[PDB]
Amino acid sequence: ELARACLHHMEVEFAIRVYRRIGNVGIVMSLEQIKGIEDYNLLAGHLAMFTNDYNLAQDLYLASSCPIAALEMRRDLQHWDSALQLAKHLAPDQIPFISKEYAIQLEFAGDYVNALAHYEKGITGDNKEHDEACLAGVAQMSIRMGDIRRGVNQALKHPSRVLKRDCGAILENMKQFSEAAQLYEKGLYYDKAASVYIRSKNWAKVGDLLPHVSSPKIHLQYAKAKEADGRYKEAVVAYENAKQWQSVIRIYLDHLNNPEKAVNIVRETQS
Amino acid sequence: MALYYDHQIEAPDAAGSPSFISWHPVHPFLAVAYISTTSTGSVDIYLEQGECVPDTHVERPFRVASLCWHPTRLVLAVGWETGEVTVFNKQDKEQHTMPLTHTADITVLRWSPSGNCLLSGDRLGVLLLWRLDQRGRVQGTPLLKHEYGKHLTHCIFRLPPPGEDLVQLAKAAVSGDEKALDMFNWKKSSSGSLLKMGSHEGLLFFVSLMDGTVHYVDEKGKTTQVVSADSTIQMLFYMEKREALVVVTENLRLSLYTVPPEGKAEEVMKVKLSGKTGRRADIALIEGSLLVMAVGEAALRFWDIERGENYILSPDEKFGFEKGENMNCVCYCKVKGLLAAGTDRGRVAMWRKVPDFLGSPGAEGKDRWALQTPTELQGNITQIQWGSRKNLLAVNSVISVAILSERAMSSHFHQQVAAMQVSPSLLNVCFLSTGVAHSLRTDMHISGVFATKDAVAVWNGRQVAIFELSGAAIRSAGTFLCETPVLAMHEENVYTVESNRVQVRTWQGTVKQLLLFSETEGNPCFLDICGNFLVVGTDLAHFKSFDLSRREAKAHCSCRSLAELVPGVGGIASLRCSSSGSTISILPSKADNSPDSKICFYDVEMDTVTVFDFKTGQIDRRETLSFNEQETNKSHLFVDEGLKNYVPVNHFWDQSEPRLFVCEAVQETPRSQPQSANGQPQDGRAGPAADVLILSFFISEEHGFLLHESFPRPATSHSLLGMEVPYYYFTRKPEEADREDEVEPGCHHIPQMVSRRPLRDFVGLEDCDKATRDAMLHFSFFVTIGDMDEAFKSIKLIKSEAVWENMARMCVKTQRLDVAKVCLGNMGHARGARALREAEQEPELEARVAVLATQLGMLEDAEQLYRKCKRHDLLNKFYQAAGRWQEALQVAEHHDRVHLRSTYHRYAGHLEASADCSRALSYYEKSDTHRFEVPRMLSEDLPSLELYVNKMKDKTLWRWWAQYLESQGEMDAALHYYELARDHF
Amino acid sequence: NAVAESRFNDAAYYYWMLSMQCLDIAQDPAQKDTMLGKFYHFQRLAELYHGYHAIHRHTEDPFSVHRPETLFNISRFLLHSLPKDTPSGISKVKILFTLAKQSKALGAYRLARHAYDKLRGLYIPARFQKSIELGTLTIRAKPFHDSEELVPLCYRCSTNNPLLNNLGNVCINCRQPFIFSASSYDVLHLVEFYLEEGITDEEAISLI
Repeated sequence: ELARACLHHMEVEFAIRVYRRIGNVGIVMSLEQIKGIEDYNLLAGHLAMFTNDYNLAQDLYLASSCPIAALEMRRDLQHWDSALQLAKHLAPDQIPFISKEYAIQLEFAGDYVNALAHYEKGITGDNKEHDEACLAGVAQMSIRMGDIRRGVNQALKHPSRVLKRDCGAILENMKQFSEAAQLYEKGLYYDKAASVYIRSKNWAKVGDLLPHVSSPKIHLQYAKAKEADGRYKEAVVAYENAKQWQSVIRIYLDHLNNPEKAVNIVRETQS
Repeated sequence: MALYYDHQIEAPDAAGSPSFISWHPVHPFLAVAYISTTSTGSVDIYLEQGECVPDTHVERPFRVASLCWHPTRLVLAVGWETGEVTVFNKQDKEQHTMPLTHTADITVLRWSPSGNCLLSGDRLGVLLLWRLDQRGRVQGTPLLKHEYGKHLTHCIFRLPPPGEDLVQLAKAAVSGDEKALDMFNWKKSSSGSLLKMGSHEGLLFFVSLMDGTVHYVDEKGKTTQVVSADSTIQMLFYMEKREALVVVTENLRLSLYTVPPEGKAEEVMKVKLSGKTGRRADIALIEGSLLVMAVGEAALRFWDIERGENYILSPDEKFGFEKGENMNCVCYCKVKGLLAAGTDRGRVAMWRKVPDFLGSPGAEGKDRWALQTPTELQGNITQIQWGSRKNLLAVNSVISVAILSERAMSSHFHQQVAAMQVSPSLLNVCFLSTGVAHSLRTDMHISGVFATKDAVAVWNGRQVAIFELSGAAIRSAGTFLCETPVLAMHEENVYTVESNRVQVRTWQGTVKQLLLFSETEGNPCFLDICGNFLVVGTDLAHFKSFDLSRREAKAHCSCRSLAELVPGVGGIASLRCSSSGSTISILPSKADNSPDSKICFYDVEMDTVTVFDFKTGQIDRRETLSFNEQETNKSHLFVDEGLKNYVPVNHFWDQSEPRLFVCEAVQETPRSQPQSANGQPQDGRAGPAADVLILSFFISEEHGFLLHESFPRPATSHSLLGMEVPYYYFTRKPEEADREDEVEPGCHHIPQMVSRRPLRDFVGLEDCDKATRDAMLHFSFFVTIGDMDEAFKSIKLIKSEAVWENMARMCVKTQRLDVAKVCLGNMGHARGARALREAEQEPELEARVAVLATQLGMLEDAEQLYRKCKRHDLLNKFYQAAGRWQEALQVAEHHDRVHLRSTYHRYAGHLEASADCSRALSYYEKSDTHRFEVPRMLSEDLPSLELYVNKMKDKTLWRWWAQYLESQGEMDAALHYYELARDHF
Repeated sequence: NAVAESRFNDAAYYYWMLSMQCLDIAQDPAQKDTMLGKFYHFQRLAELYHGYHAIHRHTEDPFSVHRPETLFNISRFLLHSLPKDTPSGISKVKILFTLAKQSKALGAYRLARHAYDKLRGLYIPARFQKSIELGTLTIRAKPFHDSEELVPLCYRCSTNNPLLNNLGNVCINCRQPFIFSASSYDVLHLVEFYLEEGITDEEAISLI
């Protein structure tokens, strides 16, 4: 009560003392940054922001020597319609950047239609890294909106390997295993790709990826699947890659009659 | 609590009153001696269920006088009232009679610790040492014969001395103990007792006589008198870790003697112990040093030999004991820290030690102990003993012998319902979604319980009873005869076990469906249900699982053998499954039936086992879809070296989250216990660690095993009962439930016997349910998986400012500032978002994360981060802002000397604001700003300023005071002070 | 630290020392323009804090070492010299309060009214607020003109300049920058001049 009253009556020195007594160090540090401000409207605006009255804070900032503080507060609060309206009057160059951060928030919130519109508005044509981050958002939102073609083609044409991972992840959440595995494959995430191809039961695609598959667990699932398919040659190389040496040992003995190859395995195991 | 199941032994109808009992020192088998009405003696061996072992019966026309099991082999020695000694071998089914050489009652019988020799002694004082083969047969003739001419009372072997406890030997010798020097000094041992560095015959021992004397015997068999007590010796022990003999007489006189290798004993102390003389006091020596006596009194008497301190433990009527109920016998389990005593009213009292587990925190005297609920039995209890490494106890009344097997009160939890067995015929049932508790008394000794949102099932191994919730009252829904060892439930379906089958039944016991096992798969003996899935486990360690989304239960997992999946496993100790049925978790047991440090997880879709071993921290993986005994894939992803001493004992899966799992693990104690040089609690010597750990895991096909949490089991909690988000479930101590609820006689006040603990990421968010539960479950999984974008996506439907605050607090630990900006925005924390944007002027991530920690009120983390950055400037500003000025000045004086004047100035300003002007002056002086700040501060109190100016004698201050006098027109005084200031101008 | 401890004469000296450091570092061609910018910036701060030290002493201390006309000149010089963003430790309230009180004392009664109306646009502390309530009445009471002897002459164009103006420390007629006595902040009867192309500094001295 005493603290809130000190903020409303603008007694910053008593507000500092009282929040220091309470042990709210965060508010002490922030008020110690404002203690030197003599502009009534700027000071009153910062204090209104600390009492969570954002509309009053905006009006006071606009009346102050520094209006840009209102845009910054609204951007910090992620109140994007108000931040865009302030940006149109005070800083037009920030509009594409604010539209990207708004499109990230709309992408998070589930409004994929407006997120896609705001990522397309966020394209500047000058800042390549920012435009790439907008095009990444367009690809991701085209995916979630069911234009999987537009979003996958964009993610393939785009220079980022991280976008290919993230589009692959969204597509696995959608159970779109083929396009998830394709974007992981084109992103050089060969293990993640192969694991999603195992979910799709595509032992042919996994077999093309196996020279790049690092995971023993993927080779082990493939070795089981190929033994069930009667492809003992493939299942052997896969159990060898998986370091499941005794399956290979039994196969070379019982099924292949090739025990010279059974012994070649044993020395690294000492089994 | 642990309830100890009373397996009354199946004594033959020809067996009379039991006389003595003896466990095998390792194996779960009990020898029992009987005296018939015709005074014939017999001996029988029993399994842990109290079943008599076939072909083990032994009888003679005269009484059993002594029993002694071999230390390691399945061999029993029996001594008889005639002087016959007989060795029985259970493995080979042979019995051998020793050469008739005694002519009187065998009062002493003891295996050597190597087990290669047996010692026998009679009432006439003839002592014989025998060598025996691996079958228990005598190799020729006695290695030793001696004739004391007096009744032999006790023998103990001196286990081959390595040199005391070697640190205690070294300290004793450095402190000038000439007998510790005689242990080190190799030239003086003319008897063949070198400090026994090898597989020596182990023929060093002490023997006592009824006159009160003790004789030592050396490796050559020479006898020397070591003690001469004033009465009959009631008990004898050897403190190996001190090379010291303890003697207790029937007049309750304790004496301790240090004994060198040569058998010339020297006395450490002699003390008259408290207690009633004229009864045979049973005595135990807990760990060495802690002497405990059951004198035939309403309390156990304790004497700490190393502190020279005494205390008592008495049974308390709050647990159901009677007033004045006397304890006749006492024994201690060293492995789990459990003290037991047998009463004249037929009860076993037990105290759990506040553990001397390898890191558990200690206590002094009586506070070393916590009284557990009684075990009630028939007739006056005359002897007890703790046995096999499972923590079994055996009990001998005037009427019968019982084997007591430890269980976690057979207890169960499912669907936010719990059932806790308060007594052999009483349950406390908690509907944890409503907070309501019910007391459910049964017409049977309950062997197990199972629970659901609608109904609870109980059984005794002859019948099953089922009870339905009917508003605010539990009512009997059915009761039927069924010999089931275990049971489970899903909706209106009951799952019961018979020979080679599981039977699905209605609540009235009507069989709906059969699930079949072959003789090679073994009998079912474990059941668990999670989500819509049943898992089943068998004797000789096979398992199966079934889908229950259909009334026809359907085979989800085909049969697997745990012994083929995991070599060296002796059995199953427990089974559970995931709420998807995709993963099964298994506690194996070793061939000696001890709990295994391994836990096994079987993937049903991949058809593979992953085995995690607590002793090594390794994860194995093995494959056998095709027949196999494979080499392990090995991953070193577990960094926690703290787990090496723990063993899993209970385990569970989340009923809603198939990726989420938990295990309880105990810190097991070694087979025999040492002591310290000082009188500390025996392993509680150091600072705290968990008596029992609770470990929770996320389990996935893409990332393997991830430790979600590790924590100590709460001090108010006796075991893990379950888990279902947001909560782990635990069994509460009735020792503590009565300490906050004030109660009066005349109402059956229901104790709150189930405690619950929130999961780490759910602390302060436990109101979470349904779709918010599923979102937070996905969040907790995805955060621990490290795929933070999926965690952040799972939260998108949650508007709660508290969830955004908890995620911001977790951004401080994960050092993820990008997500923290969005969290601060979603919570409306505009000052924190500004503070992070300004903190981007600092190049270090840790300094920026410290600003976030400061704005969230995490001051400890913030302090640690600023220290880690070496940013003593921001740390000083932080301390100032926290009002911790002394720490701020210390950091300024040692690491931030350039701000020290500014820090003194700011502190002086806060002291001035606090109306402490005197200390403000001292710090303005230290900041060298007293020339302008002091006159400003004291400008209202002119006399104090004048005193100050005259005290400092500073030139600049005399000029200022002269300017003040000059403006006031006091020119003669202004001149005086300008003359003092030497300001000639 | 000097600014935070209100040692504004030490702060002015240290800003001058910083400017001299920047000028030495500007001998490296890679940092020249950046460090020349810092040199002018810090010199401007050194002149601001050297002036504001007198205002701070006059407003904190009970008695003044500086003369009324010196504090009046400094207060006017500071209001013309200060950017849109105020430097740390500098107070526009102390400057306008010192201006209003010294303008009242010197007979700049219209300027004193204007300074008290400017103070009402600022967050005034309680000590100054009490004096400003009495000061506002007691000035509004006085005549509606300023003493002609206070009005600064431009020595380049012989024009009398209004006591505050929107262009700052330049003549309203010829836009000549004013040069001020660093003791008193009176305008100095100096005009700055520039050499014609192809004259060296050494040649200029040889001709002078």
